[PDB]
Amino acid sequence: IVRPVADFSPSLWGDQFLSFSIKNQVAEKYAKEIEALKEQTRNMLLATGMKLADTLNLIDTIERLGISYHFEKEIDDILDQIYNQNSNCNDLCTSALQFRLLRQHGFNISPEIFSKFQDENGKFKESLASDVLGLLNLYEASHVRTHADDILEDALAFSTIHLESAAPHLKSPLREQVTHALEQCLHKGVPRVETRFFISSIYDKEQSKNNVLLRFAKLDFNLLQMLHKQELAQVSRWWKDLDFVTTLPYARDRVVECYFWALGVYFEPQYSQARVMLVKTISMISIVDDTFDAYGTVKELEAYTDAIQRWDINEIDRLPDYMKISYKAILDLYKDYEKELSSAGRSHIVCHAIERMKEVVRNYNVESTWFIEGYTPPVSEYLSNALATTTYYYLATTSYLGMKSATEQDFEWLSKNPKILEASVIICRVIDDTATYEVEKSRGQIATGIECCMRDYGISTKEAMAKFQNMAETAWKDINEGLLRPTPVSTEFLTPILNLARIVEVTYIHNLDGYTHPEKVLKPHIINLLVDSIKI
Repeated sequence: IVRPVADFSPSLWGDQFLSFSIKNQVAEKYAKEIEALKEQTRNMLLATGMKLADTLNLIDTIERLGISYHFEKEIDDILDQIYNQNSNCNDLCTSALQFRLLRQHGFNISPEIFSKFQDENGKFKESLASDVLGLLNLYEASHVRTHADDILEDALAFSTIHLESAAPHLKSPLREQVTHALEQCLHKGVPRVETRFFISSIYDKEQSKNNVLLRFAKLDFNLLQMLHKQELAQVSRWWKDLDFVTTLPYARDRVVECYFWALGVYFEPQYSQARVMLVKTISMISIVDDTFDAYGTVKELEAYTDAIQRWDINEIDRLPDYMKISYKAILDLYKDYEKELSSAGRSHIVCHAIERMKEVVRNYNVESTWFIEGYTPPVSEYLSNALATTTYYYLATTSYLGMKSATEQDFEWLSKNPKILEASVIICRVIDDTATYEVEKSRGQIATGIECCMRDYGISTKEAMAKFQNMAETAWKDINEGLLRPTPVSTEFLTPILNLARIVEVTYIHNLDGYTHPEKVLKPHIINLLVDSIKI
């Protein structure tokens, strides 16, 4: 057997994350000051007689500064009151911000709030075109629309064209905030990434910044970063001890990138265990993925797929030696998950992730079969297989494993492929397919999504691309509507799904697979989130 040649770039990180010793005196110092600042901030939010605009700005700032996770109850109580009083007497800036915060928190505020800013055709009054703050808030709000928000059909284009026009002559940091928003809207961005940017490049440079809030945001970011670096050191040591980098040299060595994904799914300290479980899973399926794509023969992959279905160490002897390595490691990892959840009496939910893994592997095999047969399925059949091969059902399921309050009922809801999860998977699928179409077209993969699309509908590459683009836009509307109250599960279990979609967007920004080629893509984020602390 002459396997394909190894074409993956090595880890760009070496061992710089392998060992990290937290400075306990610095951490304790930070935690102590944060305690005082957290109470001050709490009192800011509980203050009486605040104007609506000031209240919404306070909440937005605290959210963008990445410290809202300290104030879930307070922010929710305030937004609930605003939602209930339903005042409709403000400017575009405040109205657009009111609309976004409420929607993002699941309050289904009517889009009729925007009517006063439009004419009889539903077109935004082009006389708003010189209101940059209104436009910036309208722009950000345009990305939380649902299928019921056709009143906002023109909002993204209207705000984009006029913000683009105004941007070069804006003062700082507003110019930088606007230019950044045009590249990356807030609602679809990875929360820690947007927080790091907002703290350092924007709020730190605002003339009217609240100093207590800024100080709080920097200390809190840096203190959490310590925990993240601890988790990453731990996972790095775990990965190094597995030594796949030498014994499975064909596969991407990307544990840092895997960690970044887990950090994107949730950054809060209470999700420490959940992150570490998640990154190990992402790492392991990455090995599996590489095995199907760039190494294993038809026969071997058949064996591996069957072994995974049977999920039994007895099957290892049916596998080639190199496949024994990952198979044993996979089974061990899940026994470790079970053991790890034991004291909490939550070992019984691990099986949900296992079953999702089996689905990913089944469908990897189907993808391989289609490839060798030269099969080009219709889009519906293509998606019935290709959605799971994003691994996104599996990752969402995995993200719940270490979440202490995730119950069997939460997993059961997820098992039925709810709309919000389905949308996140579709977004992952269509963006990946869009990005990789030309690469894999030359690779000879006749069963790409775009190809299936062109042949199914009798359309051009450009039309197929656009149709895939529409599927992602539909899916983002489904995600937004899937966040609306009443939620089918606690919001806590929706945000990881939302965050998986956000990671896709960020990872394939500028149309390149960021995880396989982190250099341009993930590397800056990794440096910003896990290497450099925010300078105080």
